[PDB]
Amino acid sequence: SLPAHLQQTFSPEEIQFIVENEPIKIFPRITTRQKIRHTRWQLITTDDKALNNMVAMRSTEVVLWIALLLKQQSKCSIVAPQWLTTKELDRKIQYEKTHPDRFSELPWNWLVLARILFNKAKDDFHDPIHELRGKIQDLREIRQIKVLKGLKYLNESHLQLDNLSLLEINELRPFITEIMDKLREIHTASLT
Amino acid sequence: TLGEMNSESLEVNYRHLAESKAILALFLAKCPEEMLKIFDLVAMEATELHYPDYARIHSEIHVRISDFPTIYSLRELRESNLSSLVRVTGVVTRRTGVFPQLKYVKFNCLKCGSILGPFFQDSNEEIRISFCTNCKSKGPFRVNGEKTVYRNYQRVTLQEAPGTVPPGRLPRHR
Amino acid sequence: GYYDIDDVLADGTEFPCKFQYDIPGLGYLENNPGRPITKNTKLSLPLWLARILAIVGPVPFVELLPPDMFSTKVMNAIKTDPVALDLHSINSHFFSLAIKWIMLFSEKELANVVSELLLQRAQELNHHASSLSITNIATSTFLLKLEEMEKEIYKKSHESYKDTKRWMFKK
Amino acid sequence: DAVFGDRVRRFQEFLDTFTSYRDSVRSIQVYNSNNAANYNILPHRIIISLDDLREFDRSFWSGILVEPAYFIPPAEKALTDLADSMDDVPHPNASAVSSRHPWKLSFKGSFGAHALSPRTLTAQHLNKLVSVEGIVTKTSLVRPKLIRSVHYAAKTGRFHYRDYTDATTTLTTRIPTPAIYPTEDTEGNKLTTEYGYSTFIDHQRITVQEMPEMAPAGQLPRSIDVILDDDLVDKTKPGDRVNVVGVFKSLGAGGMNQSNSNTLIGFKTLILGNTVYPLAARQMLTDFDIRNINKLSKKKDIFDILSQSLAPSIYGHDHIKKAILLMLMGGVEKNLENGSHLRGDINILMVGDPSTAKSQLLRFVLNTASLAIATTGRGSSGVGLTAAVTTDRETGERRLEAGAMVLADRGVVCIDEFDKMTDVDRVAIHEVMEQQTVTIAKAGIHTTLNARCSVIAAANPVFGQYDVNRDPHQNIALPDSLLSRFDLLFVVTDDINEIRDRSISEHVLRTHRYLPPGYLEGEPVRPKLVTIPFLRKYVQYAKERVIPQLTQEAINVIVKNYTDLRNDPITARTLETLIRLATAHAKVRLSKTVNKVDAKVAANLLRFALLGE
Amino acid sequence: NDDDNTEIIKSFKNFILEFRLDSQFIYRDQLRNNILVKNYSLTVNMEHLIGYNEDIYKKLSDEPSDIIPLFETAITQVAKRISILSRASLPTFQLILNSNANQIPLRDLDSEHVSKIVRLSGIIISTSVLSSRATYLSIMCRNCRHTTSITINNFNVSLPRSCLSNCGPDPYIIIHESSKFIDQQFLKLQEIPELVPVGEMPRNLTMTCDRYLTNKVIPGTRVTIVGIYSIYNSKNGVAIRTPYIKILGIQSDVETSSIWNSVTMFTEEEEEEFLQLSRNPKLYEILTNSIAPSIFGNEDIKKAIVCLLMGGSKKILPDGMRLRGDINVLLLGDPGTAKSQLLKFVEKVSPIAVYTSGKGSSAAGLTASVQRDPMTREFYLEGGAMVLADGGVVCIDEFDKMRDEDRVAIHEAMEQQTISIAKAGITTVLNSRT
Ligand SMILES: Nc1ncnc2c1ncn2[C@@H]1O[C@H](COP(=O)(O)OP(=O)(O)O)[C@@H](O)[C@H]1O
Ligand SMILES: Nc1ncnc2c1ncn2[C@@H]1O[C@H](COP(=O)(O)OP(=O)(O)O)[C@@H](O)[C@H]1O
Ligand SMILES: [Zn+2]
Ligand SMILES: [Zn+2]
Repeated sequence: SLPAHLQQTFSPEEIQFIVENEPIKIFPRITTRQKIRHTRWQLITTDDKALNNMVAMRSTEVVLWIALLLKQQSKCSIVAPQWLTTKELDRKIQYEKTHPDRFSELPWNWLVLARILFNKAKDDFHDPIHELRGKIQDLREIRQIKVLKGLKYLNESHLQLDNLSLLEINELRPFITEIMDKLREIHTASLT
Repeated sequence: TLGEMNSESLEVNYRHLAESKAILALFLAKCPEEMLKIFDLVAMEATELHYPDYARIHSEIHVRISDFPTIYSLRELRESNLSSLVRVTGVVTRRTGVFPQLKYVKFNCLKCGSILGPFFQDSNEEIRISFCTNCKSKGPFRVNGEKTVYRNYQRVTLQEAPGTVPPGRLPRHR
Repeated sequence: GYYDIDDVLADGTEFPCKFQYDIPGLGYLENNPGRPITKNTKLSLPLWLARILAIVGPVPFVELLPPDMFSTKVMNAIKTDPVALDLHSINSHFFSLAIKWIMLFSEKELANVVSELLLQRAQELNHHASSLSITNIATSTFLLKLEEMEKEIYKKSHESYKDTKRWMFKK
Repeated sequence: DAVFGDRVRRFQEFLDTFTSYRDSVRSIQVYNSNNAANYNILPHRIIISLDDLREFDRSFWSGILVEPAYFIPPAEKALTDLADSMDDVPHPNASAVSSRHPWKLSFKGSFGAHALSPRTLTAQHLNKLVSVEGIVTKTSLVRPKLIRSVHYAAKTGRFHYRDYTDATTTLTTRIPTPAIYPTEDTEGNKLTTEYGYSTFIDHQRITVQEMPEMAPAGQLPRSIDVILDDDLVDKTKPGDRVNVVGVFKSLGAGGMNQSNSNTLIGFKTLILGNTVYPLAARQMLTDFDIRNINKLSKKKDIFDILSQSLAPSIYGHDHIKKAILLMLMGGVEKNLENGSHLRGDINILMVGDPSTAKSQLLRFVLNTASLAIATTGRGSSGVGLTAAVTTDRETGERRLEAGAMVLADRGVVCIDEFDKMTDVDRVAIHEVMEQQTVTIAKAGIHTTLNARCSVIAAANPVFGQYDVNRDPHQNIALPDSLLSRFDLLFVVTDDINEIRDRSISEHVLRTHRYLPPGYLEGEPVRPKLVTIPFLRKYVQYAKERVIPQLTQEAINVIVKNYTDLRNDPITARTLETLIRLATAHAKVRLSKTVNKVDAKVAANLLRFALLGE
Repeated sequence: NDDDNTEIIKSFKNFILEFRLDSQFIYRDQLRNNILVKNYSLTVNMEHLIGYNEDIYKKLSDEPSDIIPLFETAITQVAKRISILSRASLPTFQLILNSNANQIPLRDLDSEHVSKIVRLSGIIISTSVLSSRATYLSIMCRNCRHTTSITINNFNVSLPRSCLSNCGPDPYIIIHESSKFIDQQFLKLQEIPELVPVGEMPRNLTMTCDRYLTNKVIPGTRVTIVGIYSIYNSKNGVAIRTPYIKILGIQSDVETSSIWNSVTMFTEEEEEEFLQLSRNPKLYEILTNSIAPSIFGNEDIKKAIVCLLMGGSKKILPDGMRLRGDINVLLLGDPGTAKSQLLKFVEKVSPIAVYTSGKGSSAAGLTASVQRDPMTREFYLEGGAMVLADGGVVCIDEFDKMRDEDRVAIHEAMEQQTISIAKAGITTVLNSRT
């Protein structure tokens, strides 16, 4: 029933769905607030109290599919997180270049959220998009170098990483799982 | 029609110089190199009077003198015809490929800061560098890329035509 | 696995072996009609016979000789340069046969050799799978030197990288 | 140096770990001492396995296979120290003390990516140890080279030696010595050179060309020039399918001088050959192979088994394949006291219709012979078949290079389209068939060259199709004088049939339905029958081991059959031809005597060849 | 001047790192995927460099020989930034250009285009042997025994006269142990026969390739080449310095897979389209109508032509029996049946194909010939028309008229698929699968 390319791993659009199902800070451009003198929102998979209390030009916290849906309307503009600034990305780049053995303390959804906000929020960034995408590509490349260095330690027992992103888990999942499964199969056949 | 397909050759009939200003035809017959060295500048000014800013297309113009009234074969060339215009009938047997040649040769003296001045190539023998403009001795010389001009060069072996030679004799090669 | 078709072709390969008993009536093993098998007969049989013919038999019925695919020459060639070795010309399913030989004959040195070989060609497999053209000779000659399970792993990794490339790079 | 000494003790530890090399050095030394001093000399070389050094030190193994200039001379120094410490000889010679060749290294084992070909030798493999495979071509003459000069001073009475270094001799780069002998000493006044104590090595240049079967589409085979060290000199003849292991090195200024300012020429690249492998033309014979050979020799139809074992894909021509079998194991040669050279090499001319698989039998006897050289009617010259005189590059001297017909000595020549030689090539070929030696008198050179080789040739008639009118003149377009030197003139007719034609049709459709083992279905290619390496071992065993002699019970049959064949295109040479068959069948039986069963088979085969039976 | 050089290096570094089209850094990904397969090269489109900055385009196109090594240094700096972690090797790269410019013909190449990037087209007739040029040289002084290093870029330098410690006049030698080398392949280019001038001959022009551009073309292909038109002095009148072209880029749709290795370099969507064509229920009629659309009739001839173009399968037997995997077709008939037009169309359609005559042929011309090298005075075999058509199609026009000694040198080349030549002291069996 399940397709062969969705058998033992997630597709990247399922990762997009998973990271669309998080809260995010946002600026409404419409007023749905009841004054002292309109059907309610009434959702069942997220808290609708922050969406019922939606005030124009304020900071609220809504789920990301609502964020993208309202950005398509341009009724509400998505605010980038703290780590999507040039200074914080430069700090992450310096941490990557400082400790070669350890990955930086980036969020798990740092590639997928960046792609979503680049392709959907082209006028919602205080810093320019240009150097932001340059630093995103630099962090992606240095994380690729670190996972290429760490792949020399493919052990039969176990293998650990600290702060690898979910999209990088789907980058490296079938290769690592198949190679370690066959290494374990070789050693378990080697046991008496 | 020089400007029409961006040609650089301006044909001049020698009979036109014979009809009007025959002193100019005599000066061209006696001293052809300096006369053409004036004539190319004259033809370039005459082109720029009709086609302004033509120097961007072709920096130098050239003139092909046509119909010299005296035709000399290769057997009849003597010492009196040197440094003069000759009209020679012959067949081309050997043609070499196109070769780039330095129109102006310039070199860098290694020991001195001064550079050697650009000298025009006569396409017969190389320019003999006896000394430098700052040091009166020979030194290492190599071509600078500051001002380089390249022109096409090709030798042909002009054998005399076998219908033109006396019957049974040998041809001549120039 | 029962239904693994790669395992079915792995069991279909023939191994050299020696007959230990004088067994009449099995002349169709060596394509003869009716020849009884003499004592100490050298013959190539498929693995689905000789895997448990060496078990049942004390002296078992069939002795499994060391084949050319596990010889000292092949072991030394693997130990020298694991990357540019052409495993496809040796056997198309060398690794599954290696796993079955290790499970049958518990050899520790062969286990270390095949583990080290799998690690070194897995590095090069990952290097060729992560490369997406916007095919080179240096990758396709290595695809010419790959096994069926190894090109299966390469296909999984390469379609994973290509699908996430088109997801990240366009809608 | 310190790192040099460190690699010296590392290789000393390696030689201490594996004591087989010490035993081999001891065996070489005691063999040299027994065969030299006391009432054919083993040289200074050892067989180093890369695999045995790989489990010891992988750093030294990578140093040998990657940067061998800093790793092979320390191993040379360590091996020389071990050979000096192992040797315990009293009262040595002065030439033995002064001139000692250091113990060179010869390498075996798997190479991986470094095992290469002359086409794929490229600039990334320079200064690396590589193994190449290819045809030997253009062997330079053996010429000595001075590496150490020993001089004597009589005013002081002292011997001064000077070491001489070359780019090819030393893997490391030293300041080159201009090869001028020292005229005088700085303190010893006049110096006299003492030849005999000076050290000279043999120098030879060969050219390894790529094997032409591995050439790609549209490209000519490439070549490299390989220097041969003095132990390996004269191991290789042209046409040898050699495997050379050596350091791929580049030398010379190579246009980097100030005179060559903008010349785009490259550097001269060579291989300093560490070892040379034949790659087994004379295969070694294990005792199991000898047991198989002597077991199958006792069978009554070993001639039939070895006949249909030759080319099972070819249907028919069974007597022709029997003659091919007797051609590969050619008969005994007898050299008389007065000097008459009696030919023991049977030669076969096959004339007939197109698509009777004569050229396919030529290809089969090309592949399955120990030494085989092919040639074609319009692709041969008479000078190009025997020998051609040319200059040599490293000598500046004129010399011969052997052609096709001389390089196949003690082998076979596979001539295709023999009916259409140029007459110049016909003169040279007829000269070899009547003389077996070629006389070259040109370029100031008066030389004779031996060619004791067999000839199998294929030809068409002068018409498009062979006539059944049995005309003697329309068999071949060649003269009958060249027909006379051929022992077996087989003629084949592609007569049009139904049943036998269906048999040949089903046989070639069974031939096309073959799939080579270990290859995928539908992909491009990248009653007892013995195997063809076993057949080659049988042929080699019969060739070197047994020399048959001739006995009367074949002789009465032979003279009766000759009288029957002649008195009832016949030549007296046919008698010798029967001998060239008969003892050849003795080489099938491996007996040193010839019996009646050889002579009857000889008479039957010659009656098939002439009359058609 | 080094400030301008490092400004150029930094600017082209910023061109690599900062180029982005449709949310994609194409050149950083190209460099990463080129490093990951150990293909140390970067292919740059000229349109992209113009769209980034036209000032950089004039800096490239004005004096290319003095700035292409600076761009090489910038590419190696980007590569060491990308694939090497700092404070926790890679050789020099190669910049390969792609241009969509109008093709300058060989006869119009003259002194105006000296030291300028030109794009041309032609036919390869000869590829030489690979020669080992040097990049890194460990230069040793013979007297004071100190070792310096000279870095060589292969554009437009020799051994210097001072040892840089009297020490000696020319005290330098070269240590070959610690020297790095790259490849260099010489090519000879013949111009396109459709674009030759009137009444003249096609002029052969000598060209050079370095590093990964070597061994990319078989002789006989039709290729478009972008590269600089530089001048080198030759050992062979006055001021004659012979011209050549240093190749920066090779493109050829007719030629595939460089030297043939039976390798699958076709792209994946083109492979799927080709699979769709192989799944077509009437591809036979499509291939029949594809051959000679302007020739009426001759349907069986077109089917035989398609069978010739696809060919059979070469088989190998354990006894060495080699059987033919190609078919040879002879069209015998009246004039006006458009047989030679079918020959010309077969030469156009086939990837490897040559067109020959019967009158204009020779025995050493169709098969391989034995020629003499001028400098070494040694004989060598140069391939003929059936060597240039190896793995492909040879077409013969007026086969009835070629000489009786000339027809019969082809028998082994048609049937045995090999040419066995024993001439002038050279004996060999070349393969000719034609
Ligand atoms: N069993 C067979 N019987 C007859 N002919 C065969 C058989 N097998 C192969 N052949 C054909 O013999 C041909 C080779 O003979 P050919 O090339 O005509 O020899 P030559 O070149 O000496 O005339 C091949 O084309 C092959 O098709
Ligand atoms: N069926 C056809 N369709 C189009 N043109 C044709 C056809 N038949 C003949 N021709 C024309 O007639 C000429 C025939 O020449 P061709 O027969 O090829 O020369 P040859 O006799 O040497 O083979 C060609 O130039 C072609 O243009
Ligand atoms: Zn000066
Ligand atoms: Zn010095």
